[PDB]
Amino acid sequence: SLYPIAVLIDELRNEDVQLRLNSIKKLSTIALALGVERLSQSLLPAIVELAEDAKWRVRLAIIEYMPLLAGQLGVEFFDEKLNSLCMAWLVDHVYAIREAATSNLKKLVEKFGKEWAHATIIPKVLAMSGDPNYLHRMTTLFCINVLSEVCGQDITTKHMLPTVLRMAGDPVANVRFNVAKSLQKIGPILDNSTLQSEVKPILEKLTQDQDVDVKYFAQEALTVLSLA
Amino acid sequence: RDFSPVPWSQYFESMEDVEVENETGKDTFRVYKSGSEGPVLLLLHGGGHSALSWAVFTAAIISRVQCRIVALDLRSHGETKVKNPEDLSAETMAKDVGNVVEAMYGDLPPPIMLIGHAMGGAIAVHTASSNLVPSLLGLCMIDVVEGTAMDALNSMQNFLRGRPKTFKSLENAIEWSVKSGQIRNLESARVSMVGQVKQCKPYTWRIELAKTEKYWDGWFRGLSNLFLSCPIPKLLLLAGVDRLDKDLTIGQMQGKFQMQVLPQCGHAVHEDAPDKVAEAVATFLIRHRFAEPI
Amino acid sequence: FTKELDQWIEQLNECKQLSESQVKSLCEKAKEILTKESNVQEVRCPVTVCGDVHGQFHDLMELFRIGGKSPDTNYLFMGDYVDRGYYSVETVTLLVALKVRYRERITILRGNHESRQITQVYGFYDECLRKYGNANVWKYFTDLFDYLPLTALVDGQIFCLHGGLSPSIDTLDHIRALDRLQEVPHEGPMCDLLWSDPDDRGGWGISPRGAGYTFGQDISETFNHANGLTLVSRAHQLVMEGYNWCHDRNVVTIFSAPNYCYRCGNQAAIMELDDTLKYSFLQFDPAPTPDYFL
Repeated sequence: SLYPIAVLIDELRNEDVQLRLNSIKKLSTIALALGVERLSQSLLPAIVELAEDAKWRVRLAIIEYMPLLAGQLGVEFFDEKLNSLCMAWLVDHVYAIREAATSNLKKLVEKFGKEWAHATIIPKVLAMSGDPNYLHRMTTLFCINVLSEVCGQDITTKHMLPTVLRMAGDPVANVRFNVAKSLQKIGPILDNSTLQSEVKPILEKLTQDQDVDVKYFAQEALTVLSLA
Repeated sequence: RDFSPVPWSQYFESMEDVEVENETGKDTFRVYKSGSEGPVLLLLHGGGHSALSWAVFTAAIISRVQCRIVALDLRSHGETKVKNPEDLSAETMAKDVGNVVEAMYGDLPPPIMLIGHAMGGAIAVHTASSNLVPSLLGLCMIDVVEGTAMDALNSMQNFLRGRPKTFKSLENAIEWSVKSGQIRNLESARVSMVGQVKQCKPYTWRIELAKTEKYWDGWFRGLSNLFLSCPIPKLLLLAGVDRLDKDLTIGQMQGKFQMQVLPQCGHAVHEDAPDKVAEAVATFLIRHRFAEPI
Repeated sequence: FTKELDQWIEQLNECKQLSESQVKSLCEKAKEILTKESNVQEVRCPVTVCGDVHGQFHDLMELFRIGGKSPDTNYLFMGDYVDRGYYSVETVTLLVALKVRYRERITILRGNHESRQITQVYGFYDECLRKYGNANVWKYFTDLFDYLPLTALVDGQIFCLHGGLSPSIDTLDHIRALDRLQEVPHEGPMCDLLWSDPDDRGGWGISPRGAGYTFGQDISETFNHANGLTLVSRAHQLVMEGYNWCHDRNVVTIFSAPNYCYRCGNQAAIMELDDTLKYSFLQFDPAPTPDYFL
């Protein structure tokens, strides 16, 4: 029961993508085998490199395995090795990675708590709002979409909403209609005082946008939020 | 109406039994000719066929561009009498094509386009590749691609030893070819099928083609890469995109040659649609300025 | 109607064809939108430039997993949405549905495949037959293809088209002057833009492809400099890496169909242009009748 790690490892670094991927969805049971110090150095290094494997499907297989792993290590050993891995995926070249990494943070907040998120996660997510590339600027809005679900009323309002409302004046229309799509999603998680004096005026401005799409989604948001 | 034959002299202006010498002895080849000016189109038929497969094509093409036609009966086929009719390797048959050229002209080889059907497609290539035609300016391969031909070996082995062994009359041979689906054009069947069979005894196959199975690997192997390596304008005509293998697909998507698909045809596309095969080769010729239109 | 479109998109995402009736309406409104578009369609960055897709529906889904979902990511497609008759319907129907739903969010140019000529013969017409019973859907798409813009210009700097340059076009205004509302001609300026290839021998050459022209670096540099262009971006040629620079970075070729025709083994690629026109290339893998040639 102390040797099948050599076997597991061999396959995790193999040429064929097929062996790599399936043996990855096998690590959970091998973690519960005896993983207090074993996962630390005998197996995590292999996971760390697989985080940046050139075959995006293999990166997906790690991202989806992360929450169960981050669980067994605990909060105090996450800001260590794995925080950078989690953040760097958000900015990966492949959208499906950025997207999986987005929903990955949610699963992380589910384990470690909304407090932990306000400290560690949320600021690094707020960074991408200023990113020159619009594909990244939108990742911020996708994270806020996901995070609003498990952060609650107070934390979302305080540390997330201002960033969303400030993005209403983005030079790129794709960002602007994702703003209207965000408020539609996050709106329910806000007291009625915030929706009326802080949110609604912004959605009203967006309906008067130059772009076809930004208009449409600003309208639909107002409808779905009973504001109209 | 009839399934009764039509003589070659309806489509070709003349013929010649070309004499060729080598090591053991001397051979006579048989070519069917038509036309007086423009480039020569050297035509090479499929397996178990004869120059007569090109009969209708010739009529259609001559009335499109000023060209000459040399439709060659390959060894063991048609009326080609060879001291050694058992050796049907890719090299020997290509060597033959080259020699017919020298024997007919030699001193004065005129512009030549090679056009090969099936087996004659592979030979045309092997001839072009070895640069046996010193005036060759173009190459056309009809309905042969390596990968698929190699994949078909066993199944065409099956077809052959399924064919009728003899025919009551030349009429029945013509009838059978249309009814079986070998040739979809009755006009073409009535003239070409006489080069497929001989008679004494009922009519039988001019060549027991099942015997030639040992040379089939040598015919199609590496034919795609070979075809692609001939640095001259190339044409490839298929009955369907299904014919393509890996190497010619990469090749054609990289724009290395020209392909026309004629899905209204069976395997003998020049016999099934002589009209449109003439049209394609005609356009090809005018576009590269190898020939002149009427 | 906006929400009927969303329904259709959701459905096509599951590889499930629209009804004949629905295709008809889609195409009616697509014509109406594309009428307002120019022969040189002005596009503003950030956009993702995409090359040949070839009816490979699942690899297009893969494309979206790489570049991102529409309308979030802006895309510019350079043609060849249809090829063989497997999933070509879903592929084209989806991209058209996206255009109708989101005019400003995607641009779909015309390729050499978006023609009555090639579609009848390569597979698309057969697919329409097997999936609808009639072929009205072939007619609704080929009438539509006549309306696709020919070229596109990203922020007045990067020039986009399926094929390449023409000896009949010096300036962008020459392209603007064309009547594009027709079946792709065999000859002339329009054909060339869809059929021409970049080439390693300077000057113009007769295209071994059958249509268009090979063009050299000297032509690229001349063309770019006169129109104030920094790059010519085009598709049309299978490249084993998904993308390829040539002509000293005056031209890039982007092929977006991985493992083309399920046998080639090539990579696919898309080119992301950011908010300031910085290029980055993303390569991806694929997502996970006579039988006688003798």
